[PDB]
Amino acid sequence: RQIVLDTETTGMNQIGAHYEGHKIIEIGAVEVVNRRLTGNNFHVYLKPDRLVDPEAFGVHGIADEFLLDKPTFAEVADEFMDYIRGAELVIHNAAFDIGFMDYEFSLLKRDIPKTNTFCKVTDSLAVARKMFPGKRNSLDALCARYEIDNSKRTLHGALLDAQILAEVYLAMTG
Ligand SMILES: Cc1cn([C@H]2C[C@H](O)[C@@H](COP(=O)(O)O)O2)c(=O)[nH]c1=O
Ligand SMILES: [Mn+2]
Ligand SMILES: [Mn+2]
Repeated sequence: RQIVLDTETTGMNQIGAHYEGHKIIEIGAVEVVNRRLTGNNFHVYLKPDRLVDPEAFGVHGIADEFLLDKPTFAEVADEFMDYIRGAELVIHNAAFDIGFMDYEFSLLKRDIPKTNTFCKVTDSLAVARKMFPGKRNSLDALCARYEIDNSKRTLHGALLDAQILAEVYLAMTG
């Protein structure tokens, strides 16, 4: 199975570990088998117990109030692991999301191993940069390059972004 994944967070750090002190607020993952979307996805919004930084809010528009009644990462971790285990994770700038995932997994104090020990990790941004050296390779740039619709992406969304990346990646490898 190939799982195309994306996450939205409360923000990120420009110095040191990018995830330190921040939290995942949305996880969006799409399943692809034999180069075909199966339709069986994973999508959750999470309660961070901290505020979303202004910069981050300017990107996804997810309000603090909307997350108050959501599950915590700890409450979705088991099913999340059951969903991704053994698959090839396809993520645009993989180190970003994997960093947050391993960070959140570590806070659970359950001795959960690193994601890349039970999942194969493919950085689709590295793949794109290799195929299109010297060109723009943001997800939006790739959407234009492969004629994928991102008109509903004024504000980024984890599932929205994962779905778009799935289409882009299938075309890139098609
Ligand atoms: C693009 C961008 C993302 N981020 C963080 C917070 C977002 O929820 C997360 C999602 O990035 P994404 O929409 O590119 O997948 O990255 C920032 O802090 N500042 C930015 O300028
Ligand atoms: Mn992303
Ligand atoms: Mn996103």
